[PDB]
Amino acid sequence: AGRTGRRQAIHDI
Amino acid sequence: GHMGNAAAAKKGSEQESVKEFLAKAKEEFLKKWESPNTAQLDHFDRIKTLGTGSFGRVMLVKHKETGNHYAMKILDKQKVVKLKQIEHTLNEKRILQAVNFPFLVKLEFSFKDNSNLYMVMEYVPGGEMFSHLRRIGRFSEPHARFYAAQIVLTFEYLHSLDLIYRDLKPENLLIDQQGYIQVTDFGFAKRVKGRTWTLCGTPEYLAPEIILSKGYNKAVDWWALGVLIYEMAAGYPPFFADQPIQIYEKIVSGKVRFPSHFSSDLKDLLRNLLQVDLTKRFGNLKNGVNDIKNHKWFATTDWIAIYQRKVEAPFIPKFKGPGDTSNFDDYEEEEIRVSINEKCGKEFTEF
Ligand SMILES: c1cc2c(cc1[C@@H]1CCC[NH2+]1)OCCO2
Repeated sequence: AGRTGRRQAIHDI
Repeated sequence: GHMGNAAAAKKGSEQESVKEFLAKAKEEFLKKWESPNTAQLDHFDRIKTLGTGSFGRVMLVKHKETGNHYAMKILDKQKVVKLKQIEHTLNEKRILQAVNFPFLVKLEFSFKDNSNLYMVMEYVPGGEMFSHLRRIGRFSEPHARFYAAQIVLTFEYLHSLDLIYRDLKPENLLIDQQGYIQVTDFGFAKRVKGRTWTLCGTPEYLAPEIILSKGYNKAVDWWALGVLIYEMAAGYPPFFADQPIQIYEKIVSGKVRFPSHFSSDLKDLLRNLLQVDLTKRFGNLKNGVNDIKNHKWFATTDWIAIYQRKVEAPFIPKFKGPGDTSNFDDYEEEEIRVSINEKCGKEFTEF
């Protein structure tokens, strides 16, 4: 199981 | 050897020609990079939101005077609050104004007001690779390879200019009217002469060295290309979990499993891109990009023909007319509110 929708970038994580 | 006399000489001459091209491309880039408010908001009608992220949104707009359609990225100056968020927005504009390559989206205008920053780019109506991929499931290897080849050439171009891209994923790849790719979203792109240190990107696409808080270089983009090729050919990425922390643990483990339908040539390429050891990762070795371009999986690829856009694309998006948005998903529409008072004027002087 995993993320199937659009994925947001991370800025400092 | 693997190549006969004629093939080996053709490939070497090809590689020298690449060097000649990149040298001219650097000269052209630097002219623009050293010499970077070409419109204003009321010159456009806002039509529809095409995509939305943390700091803003991309809208289809129509230029009032010419009737041309464009994609307008709007960033809320206040929402660009975090330090690395600010610097990143300046990188994005400066890089996009200076680059020129057939698979990179073209910036047409940029401006700012009291509340927002704006970058107006060519509208690419065929939609994101992301939604085509999710709809069909997976691409066949020839189809994936056609898109991959364009990314390899684009990274070879960017990296020759000391630019790292840092956000490869299907969401950021648009399909144009000839079925070729346009890379969008330069929000994390940066000029880096050696290493850089910002922890940024999209979890599923992060190289292990980013996650491990190690200073890193352009090899993170080659790792990301491995993730992208895997996802295009499988329909899901190689490090796949519901929460970012679980994704990171999978990435650093250095374990990848492949669908049984992947060819052995594809698995070999992916093992060499998704390589945690930087002394072994393709794109990061003595031979550079040529280890990728000369790999067996790309043996059928005519690199120059791809660049010249001479290759028949696997898929042409349906085009209903200028300004059609049928190939994009819907998003909630929010007001474009411009405050009476300038916000963050000093922090964005150079934009
Ligand atoms: C849509 C249309 C675009 C665009 C970016 C998008 C969205 C935003 C998030 C990733 N895909 O960049 C400029 C061209 O048109």
